[PDB]
Amino acid sequence: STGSATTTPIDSLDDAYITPVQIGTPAQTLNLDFDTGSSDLWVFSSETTASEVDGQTIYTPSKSTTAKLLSGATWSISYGDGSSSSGDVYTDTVSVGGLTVTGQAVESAKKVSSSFTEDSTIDGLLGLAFSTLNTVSPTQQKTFFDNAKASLDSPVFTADLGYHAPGTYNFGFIDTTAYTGSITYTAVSTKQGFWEWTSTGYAVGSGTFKSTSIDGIADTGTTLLYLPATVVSAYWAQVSGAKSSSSVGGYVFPCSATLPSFTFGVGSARIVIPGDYIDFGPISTGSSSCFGGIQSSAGIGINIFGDVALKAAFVVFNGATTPTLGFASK
Ligand code: NA
Repeated sequence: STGSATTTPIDSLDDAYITPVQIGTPAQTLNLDFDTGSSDLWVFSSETTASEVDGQTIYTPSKSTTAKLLSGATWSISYGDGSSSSGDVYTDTVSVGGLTVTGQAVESAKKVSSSFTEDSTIDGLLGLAFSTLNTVSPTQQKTFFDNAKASLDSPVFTADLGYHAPGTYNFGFIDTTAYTGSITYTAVSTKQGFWEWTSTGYAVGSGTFKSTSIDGIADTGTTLLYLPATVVSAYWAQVSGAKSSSSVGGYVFPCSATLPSFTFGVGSARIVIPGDYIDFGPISTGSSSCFGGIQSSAGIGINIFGDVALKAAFVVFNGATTPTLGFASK
């Protein structure tokens, strides 16, 4: 089997991407944030505290003939940005882009933090990291990918995120029409439950490439590119008037600037992030200070190749016995 679904930015900055997911019988379609940095599939639901729902579409298990309470199971998650959610668990039929899993754990939120409530466009998350990070207790649950894997034509999914445009998540096949050149594969460590890999270095604009190992994760649920402070300082030093602002919480730059590209290495290959991809717009409405898309990972304890980096590539998440990542230009 295979599945193919379109993923659409939630706003004009590509802050996140939503993908429609069918849950239950008859189908209830929710728009979920597919997150390769976490391992819970959780949704706004009929159980969510009413004051914490503001425009999201909810899953109602009582209206699904295939829903079953997973008795005694609970979940609670805290993300890198400080947001959180928790609740109980149902199993139900979940379909993505025509690919169906029966008996998927659907984590129903009883509580969500303010950042979730305030985002009316995201109805929940579908985690695509390794199932060792799943938070369901007392019986850990599998991701949608881990449950689908054995049925897929190939044990892979691909992320093809768009810049200010829709993209695609595919399950079970490589679309050889979706990228240019060849896919360069690189080793993955699953020791922390992430798609963790080592970039071979970077360049700023037309500058020389610096060979240096940068360990980090491929995380579709993170908007920005988080790299070591040395690398980030080297990037923003090429932008006149850029500075790190403690008050704003990262590097800002004049909205009048033209940003340089940023290149990252994948083995001997190179992925070029155009400068435009690194502009996240005014810090507040009408400001001439703009927020940068490359930020320091110092204090986060890991480098994160989030959407700013991933949307410059066709990315293969190879879930074979020994997982690997693949990157292609596009
Ligand atoms: Na922000």
